[PDB]
Amino acid sequence: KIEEVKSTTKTQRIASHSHVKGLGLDESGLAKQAASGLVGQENAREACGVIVELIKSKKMAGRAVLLAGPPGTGKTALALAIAQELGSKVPFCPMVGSEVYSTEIKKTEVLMENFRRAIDVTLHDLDVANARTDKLRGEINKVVNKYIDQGIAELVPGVLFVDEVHMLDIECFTYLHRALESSIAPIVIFASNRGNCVIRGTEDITSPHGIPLDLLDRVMIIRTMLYTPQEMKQIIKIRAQTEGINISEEALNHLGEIGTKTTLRYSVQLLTPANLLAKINGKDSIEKEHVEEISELFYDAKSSAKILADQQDKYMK
Amino acid sequence: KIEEVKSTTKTQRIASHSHVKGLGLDESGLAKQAASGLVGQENAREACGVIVELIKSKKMAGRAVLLAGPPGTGKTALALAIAQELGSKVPFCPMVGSEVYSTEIKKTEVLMENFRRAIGLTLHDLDVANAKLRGEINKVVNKYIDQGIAELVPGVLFVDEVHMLDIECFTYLHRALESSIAPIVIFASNRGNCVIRGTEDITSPHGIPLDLLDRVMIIRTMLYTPQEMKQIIKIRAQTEGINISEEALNHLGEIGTKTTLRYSVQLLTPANLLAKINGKDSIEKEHVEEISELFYDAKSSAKILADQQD
Amino acid sequence: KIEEVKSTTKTQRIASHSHVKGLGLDESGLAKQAASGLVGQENAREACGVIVELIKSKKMAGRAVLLAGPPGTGKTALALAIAQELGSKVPFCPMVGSEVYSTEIKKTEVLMENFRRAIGLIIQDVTLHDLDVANADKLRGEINKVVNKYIDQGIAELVPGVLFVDEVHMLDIECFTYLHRALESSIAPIVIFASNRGNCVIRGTEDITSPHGIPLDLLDRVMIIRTMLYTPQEMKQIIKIRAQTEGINISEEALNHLGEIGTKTTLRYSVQLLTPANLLAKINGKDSIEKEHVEEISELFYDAKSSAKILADQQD
Amino acid sequence: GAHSHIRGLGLDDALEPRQASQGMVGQLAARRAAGVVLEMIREGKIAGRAVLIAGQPGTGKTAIAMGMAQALGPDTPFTAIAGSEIFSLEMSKTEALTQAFRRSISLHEIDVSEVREQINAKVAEWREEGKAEIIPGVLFIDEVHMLDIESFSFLNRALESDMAPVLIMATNRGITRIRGTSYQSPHGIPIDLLDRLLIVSTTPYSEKDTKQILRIRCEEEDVEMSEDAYTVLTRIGLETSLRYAIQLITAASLVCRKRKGTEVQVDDIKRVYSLFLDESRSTQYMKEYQDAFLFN
Amino acid sequence: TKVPEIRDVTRIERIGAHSHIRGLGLDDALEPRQASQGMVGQLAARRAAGVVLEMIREGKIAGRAVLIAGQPGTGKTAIAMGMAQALGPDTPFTAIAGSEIFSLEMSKTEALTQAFRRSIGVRISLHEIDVINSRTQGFLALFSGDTGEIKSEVREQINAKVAEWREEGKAEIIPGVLFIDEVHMLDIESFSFLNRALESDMAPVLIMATNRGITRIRGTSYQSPHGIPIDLLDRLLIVSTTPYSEKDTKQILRIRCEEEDVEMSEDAYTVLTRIGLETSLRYAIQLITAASLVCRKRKGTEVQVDDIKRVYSLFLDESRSTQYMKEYQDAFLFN
Amino acid sequence: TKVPEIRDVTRIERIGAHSHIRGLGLDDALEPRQASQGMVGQLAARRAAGVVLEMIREGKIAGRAVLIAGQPGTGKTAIAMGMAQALGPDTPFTAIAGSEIFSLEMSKTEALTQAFRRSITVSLHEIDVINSRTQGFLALFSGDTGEIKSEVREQINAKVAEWREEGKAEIIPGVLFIDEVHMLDIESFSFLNRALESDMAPVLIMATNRGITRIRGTSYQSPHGIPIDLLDRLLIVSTTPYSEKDTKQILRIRCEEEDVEMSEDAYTVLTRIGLETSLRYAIQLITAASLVCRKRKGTEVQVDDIKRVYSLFLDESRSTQYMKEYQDAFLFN
Ligand SMILES: Nc1ncnc2c1ncn2[C@@H]1O[C@H](COP(=O)(O)OP(=O)(O)O)[C@@H](O)[C@H]1O
Ligand SMILES: Nc1ncnc2c1ncn2[C@@H]1O[C@H](COP(=O)(O)OP(=O)(O)O)[C@@H](O)[C@H]1O
Ligand SMILES: Nc1ncnc2c1ncn2[C@@H]1O[C@H](COP(=O)(O)OP(=O)(O)O)[C@@H](O)[C@H]1O
Ligand SMILES: Nc1ncnc2c1ncn2[C@@H]1O[C@H](COP(=O)(O)OP(=O)(O)O)[C@@H](O)[C@H]1O
Ligand SMILES: Nc1ncnc2c1ncn2[C@@H]1O[C@H](COP(=O)(O)OP(=O)(O)O)[C@@H](O)[C@H]1O
Repeated sequence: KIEEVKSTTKTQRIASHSHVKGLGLDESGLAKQAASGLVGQENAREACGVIVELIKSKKMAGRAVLLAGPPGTGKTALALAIAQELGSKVPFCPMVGSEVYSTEIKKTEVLMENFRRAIDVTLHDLDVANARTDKLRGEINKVVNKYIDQGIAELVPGVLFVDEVHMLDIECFTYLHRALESSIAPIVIFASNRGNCVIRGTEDITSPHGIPLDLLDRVMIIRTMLYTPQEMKQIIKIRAQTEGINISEEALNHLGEIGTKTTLRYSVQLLTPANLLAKINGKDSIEKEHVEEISELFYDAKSSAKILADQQDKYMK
Repeated sequence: KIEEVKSTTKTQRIASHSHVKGLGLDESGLAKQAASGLVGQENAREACGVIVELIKSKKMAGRAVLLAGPPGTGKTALALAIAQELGSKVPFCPMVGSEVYSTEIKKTEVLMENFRRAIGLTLHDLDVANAKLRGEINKVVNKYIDQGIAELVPGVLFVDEVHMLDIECFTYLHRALESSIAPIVIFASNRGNCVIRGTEDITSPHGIPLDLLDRVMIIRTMLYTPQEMKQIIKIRAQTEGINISEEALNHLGEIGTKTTLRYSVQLLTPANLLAKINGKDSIEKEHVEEISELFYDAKSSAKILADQQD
Repeated sequence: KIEEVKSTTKTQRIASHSHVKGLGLDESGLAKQAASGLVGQENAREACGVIVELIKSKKMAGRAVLLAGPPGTGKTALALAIAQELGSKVPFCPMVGSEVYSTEIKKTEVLMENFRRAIGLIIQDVTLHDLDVANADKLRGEINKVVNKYIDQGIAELVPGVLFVDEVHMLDIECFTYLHRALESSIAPIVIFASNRGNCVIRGTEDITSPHGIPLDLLDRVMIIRTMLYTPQEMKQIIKIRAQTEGINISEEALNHLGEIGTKTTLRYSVQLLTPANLLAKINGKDSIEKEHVEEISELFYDAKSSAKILADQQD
Repeated sequence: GAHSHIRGLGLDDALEPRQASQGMVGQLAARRAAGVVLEMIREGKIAGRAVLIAGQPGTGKTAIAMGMAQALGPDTPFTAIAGSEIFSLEMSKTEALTQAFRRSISLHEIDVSEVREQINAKVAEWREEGKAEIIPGVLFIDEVHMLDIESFSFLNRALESDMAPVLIMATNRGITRIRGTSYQSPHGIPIDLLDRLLIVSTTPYSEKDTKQILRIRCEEEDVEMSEDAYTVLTRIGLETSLRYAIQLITAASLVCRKRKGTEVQVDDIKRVYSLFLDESRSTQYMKEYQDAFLFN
Repeated sequence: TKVPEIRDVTRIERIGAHSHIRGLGLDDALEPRQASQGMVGQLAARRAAGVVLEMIREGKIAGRAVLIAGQPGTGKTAIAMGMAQALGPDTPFTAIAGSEIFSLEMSKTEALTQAFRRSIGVRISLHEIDVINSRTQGFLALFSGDTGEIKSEVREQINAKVAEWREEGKAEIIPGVLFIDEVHMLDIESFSFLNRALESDMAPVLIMATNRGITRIRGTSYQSPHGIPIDLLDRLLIVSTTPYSEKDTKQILRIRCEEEDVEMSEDAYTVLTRIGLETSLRYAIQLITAASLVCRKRKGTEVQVDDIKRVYSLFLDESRSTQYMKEYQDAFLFN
Repeated sequence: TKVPEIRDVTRIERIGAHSHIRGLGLDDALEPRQASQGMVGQLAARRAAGVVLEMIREGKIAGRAVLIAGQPGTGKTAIAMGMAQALGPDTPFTAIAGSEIFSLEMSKTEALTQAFRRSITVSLHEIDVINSRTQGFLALFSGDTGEIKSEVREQINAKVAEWREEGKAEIIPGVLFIDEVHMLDIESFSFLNRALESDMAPVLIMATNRGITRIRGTSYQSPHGIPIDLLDRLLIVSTTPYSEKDTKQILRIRCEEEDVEMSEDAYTVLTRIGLETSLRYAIQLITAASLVCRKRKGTEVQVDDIKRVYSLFLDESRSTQYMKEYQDAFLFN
């Protein structure tokens, strides 16, 4: 009855991918070096150019995509640019794998309210006005089915991104697999950065990517590679000019050699507290004196445990 | 009120023992070679003769029989010969130890309806004709025994795979055994030292606690010789209308020594139907060389699966 | 509405500590050799003289006392000696850490009924659990409406006692949170722990080793006192005092043999062999005990350290 | 799904496979051994027993039992559920397997908690009338080594019924730990059920047998392929799997269509091979990466 | 209201073997004489119970308990049976093992209260009053196969009933004797129930038996002597029973023949004693009933060495049997 | 309806050793002057708390949190306590531990929402001691515990929703301090992600002294016991252990806050125990060392009243080293 429930979206999740406009492809099907926001990664960007064809030509019945690569090589950006290729604000609901371990709400409702967040109006957008629950969705599904049989509202399939997939237990993989065999279901792109792992809940079954073998043979795997130190700076250069942060050339190359020791999500995270430190000294941009100062105040997670473990032996005798 | 509830018996467990009619012992208490179905097992069939006389003389007050032997060596065929010798039409219910783990029936109920499958007048068939309700049948079975129109007879309970029962079921097997009405409980194990299920730090012989092991008499069953396994399969060919040749049993005893005895009896009915497709009558040596290649067992399949995959 | 419910406080725990009168200190705070029943253990008795001053000077806001030492050294006799130095029969409630694991009773209803034993009130001393047995959360709430009305008029007075908690490595991590929350509220009693271990796993986490089995957020509010083992020239004096409290005459050569047992075993095992060495002495027609009696009971009955050796050595 | 070309096991009356019949190509032994069971069902002797089909995945383990329904009477039900399909959140292990036996009899279409108790009371005397008869099912279970003995003891219960369908199980694992206990057993099955069922073993495909299936499935998804493309596609069929070599069929029917060729050449199969990986290379790559990161 | 006449509901099959002992076998000065009142040996462990019998008489067992530490097969139950006879003409006795509290019909607090209810004797035991006023039972295999429920309010009805009969002088109460066999099966949610039940005045005296050394305490992960918590081991009196000799083994088997009215030859006693030194004493007693049945089959009622060398091969013992499956499975671990 | 007058439920004794911390003590160009508002030393970590103080004000901290990883006894709280003072003269600051959320009077949701409402004048949880249920009586009603229903929590969340634009009601997001972050399992780590999506949630400071450890709740290992989906949104400040000159200055402020005049001989021996054993033990001795001087009537703690209380009360390093020796001799035969 109410159809202006305009925005109810987790903006802070996809705030870091504001510059991703498209996949950046040619009409023949080839990838360019730098186009529509993305830079490099020519193999996985061409592979997503086939997935957007099998989605449109009605050939993705039952299949899914697993983006398997190291952490910090843009698995979220290639799964966000795959949503702008469908065209005109197709939804996108990212979630981590450890989100379903909530105590106050059951596991079967967290993964269900994420499926109704991906299917302009989303299906979970209509489910927050009518609250002011399983018994409510019987009549809300009815009226949108009433609208399409009338012939007004068109139904679109979204993109549903599950990162950190090895923490999903066996009782939730079966709930996904019962939904992949529907007709209106979205594409259920996974992400994993691990090899052979133990399925959570069986304690003896070693499986590829933490995924059961029932779902694994309905899965197309795309590999994302690491970044060169040349193409690493072009990622930080786009993120510096999208946020309004001027940066010197001699200081950008020092921020691009930090990302060859840590992940790339540590270098882009240092754009804000180095720029606000450069507002204290009364400058507009950041220099090598500022980036070298932040790198001695803030530590990455892997090199912060190495500080404590190398003092753990000397503190306890 | 209703006393014609004639038959409700799981007759697939005792369908492969349609030839055992008794223990087959003489008057003085020795064992013959081949009588009443039983073949071989001399030091185990005379042991079950003393169990039979210990029940009728009422000197089995709080004891049980444990048959410890390798699988394929007659642990069920001896436990049916006790139920056949100890009176006619005495009930018998062979259960497996992995049957108390259901998902809709509590272990109190799935063990209680197994005791009352053994006590005949059975106590279980009275509780299915009108279907607590069971307490109503108590006054019904009260009036039958004291008027003299019906007798009360206990049977035989056979618990196969006793190493898979947990510590809660053993105490229920120990309390309900110590009445003057409870049937004899025959165990069956083929393991040595195991861990009692439910304690996971304490090892005991045969997977059985020391409360129910120092009041239980053990009877050992030995393996089978290749001139005795040519006598067991000769009876199963006779009691099923399956003609067979001499050079077939010569090969069917060789597959018996390799895997077990219970697998060789399985290979009769598919080998007969392979001989009825070609339009023959008797199982020649081509069929037993064929069915032993088309089908497998639980050992040669698992060994050929671990190697081919790896 | 009653205040004469005199009989409480079960005496089977404190039956073996009737000779304890107090710490027995001078006016300068130095220890005596033998005073008020207590004999020896001078260094851990002066430290309790410091702690008993901190309760009166109100500087013990949110702290506790550990007592680390080998068993058979008297960490329960010391904690009883500072629950009598406060003044005029203040209460005392000892326990064992594995008593919060009852079947029907909830884990907090062993700790809540233990805290109400160590809070005391023509005026005589009763406790908050003393009133609970008389009238019987709703039955425990209406008792608090009686006592808070009394302090508003000026008759009753609340005093804190001593809650001795032994075997602290058996309390799980869901019970130390209660012991951290209801320790520093307004008038909670002095909580004294006890342990005889080193690095023990906190029960309920299975990965986090910790000193004495205690969470690290609680151990930094704890003053640790060490009780030492005894020497046989004063270990005889401990068994000499326990004989006069029960009325048992004994010889000189008996205590020199019983003192040798108290060094091979605990001290409490040598106090175990005082009543069944006297009951056998009356059968032989001897009022006083000779050496042959305590040699005979030390050969009949065994301790838990020596009896575990016999069943293990004869099994293989 | 990908078993739509099978219309039977492809046997004559003398029970010898002719190696190319009714969609089935290859599987010389197991298609013959499933003809013996087809006689044992018709003679009414399979009661108390079941079939187990051991072998690798990718080896006809679904299509053999699928062909065993159409080699039976002309309209016979078939339920192919996986092993870990019952471990759901909307239903427990006594709800899912109850709907499996109610499906292959269909009675579950007549059902769609005590609705199962009224229809069996309804069809009690409706069966004695004779207007619509009953038929048995060919109920399948894939990957049975993920079940536990709270469900294995249900299978012994449900097989007692006279209207029960012939159970057909499947696995690909050797001596495993039983789910729910602490003993090793063959095929993840307790020993009360291993001593009463027929075990069939399937051997993996050859070079010639794999090419005939890839030729069939191209004609079912109407793609014109080149001859040199086939001899390089079956070479992926022997090294990696068959479910991945069947996956480059559609995904290389778009690369040729995008460049307007209308015939899948050898270059396109050697292009989609470098885009979409498989589980043998992807698991190898992160293992090769996380070891190098572990060193320094 | 009217239940003194439904006196006794007992288990005759648990305590049916140790009925040849009437007393403990001690003099007036607490020294055994090696053959008296059923007892045959263990002179050190039979006069240490004389000190325990004094402390129950004088009133000093309140707060302690008894532990009997010995092998399986050297008479741990027969020593505690002597304390039941020597404490009066009728003192109750209950031989409940450790692994009988793990029942699926009642919890671990309803199976330990009834062991503390059977061992409180009142004169005109306390548990027999409760079993009759609850419901009507004690019937054939249907009531044994089924069960009943015990309402918790009936227990305080009768505990307050005897609280008015005792001080009148008509009813006299007597503390019994409780036996807990195999104490290394009790967990810490039951060891903290025995500490909360010995606090009363009308509580019985606890006697425990174990055959384990340093065993992990059940319920936690710390190892202690006997599998007993430390708050309980510092109150126990531990007695140690030794294995029997050859002179004591024939003397016990000589007593157990008149109880099962068998006449045995003087050659068969020498071979029944050698089995009692090889497997156990409980196994050699078990062969006696199964040896005379073979002799009554052969007409002449006198067991020679022929029968004892016959039923030794028919019925195995529980130690020799477990080798034959291990030696079979050792050939099964090899290919 | 009428609860502004009952706003006084503040922890005074637990956070009462950090009484001399009146801010970070920084200049206008972020440079510590080695002595400012009581804070002494820690030059590297105090500058990094100034940069975090910037990103809170402009509003760059939305979707981010702070983690302080260092050795125990190195001022992990005094840096996180001064950040409450430098951000404003009245900011709420609750310093609950990690093991204080595993209780039996509530769940892990009612014990973590109780921290997220205690750090948002009065705190927002302070309304729920009067507008929820009537308590505040004597000691056993602190031992007993009642619950605050969720329906009470939507009465107050809808009450102040229209008072925000009224002007008289102003909101101040404080700072929550979750000490010992590795004790929390991921049944509650997915509750910090739910509450940091709000528009009024405070800044979340945590602390740990553990290296690569195991995530409690699962079987995987991650740095600092924090899941890797939340480690990629943290600012990690590290502390450096004190020296022999910083430790002499810390106890001189604490003796001033406890009015005990000690000699300069006693100050160099109290940092000798502080360099060797611990820092939270050296300040623990100061009360129990003065009480012995008062009984000998000097009102000036000498060096003998330090070496007496050093022998009476032990520390955590010696109380387990001695029981290790006794359990070794007990093991020997
Ligand atoms: N090809 C790319 N084009 C533009 N930005 C990229 C690209 N790859 C990575 N990034 C940047 O790096 C970050 C990668 O995010 P995410 O996918 O979560 O890392 P990971 O790949 O480790 O999962 C994003 O913030 C994104 O802006
Ligand atoms: N200083 C002392 N004076 C007199 N008796 C003592 C003294 N110290 C210990 N005891 C006695 O020694 C026994 C040991 O008590 P305790 O140290 O609590 O041992 P545990 O901690 O092992 O239970 C107590 O019964 C007590 O009576
Ligand atoms: N003998 C065969 N003849 C024809 N097609 C086969 C044969 N074996 C397997 N296939 C095909 O291979 C694919 C594998 O299906 P499935 O039987 O599920 O694989 P698996 O062998 O792993 O069980 C199916 O599409 C099936 O059509
Ligand atoms: N000193 C003894 N006097 C009489 N009988 C004994 C003696 N020692 C052992 N027995 C006999 O040994 C058997 C063992 O009984 P019990 O004590 O229950 O077993 P265990 O010795 O294994 O604890 C009993 O039947 C008992 O008659
Ligand atoms: N740099 C510092 N400035 C001021 N006080 C400090 C400093 N470092 C430590 N302290 C003092 O030391 C004590 C340590 O407190 P806390 O930080 O909780 O210990 P930890 O370092 O183990 O977390 C506090 O009382 C604090 O006042």
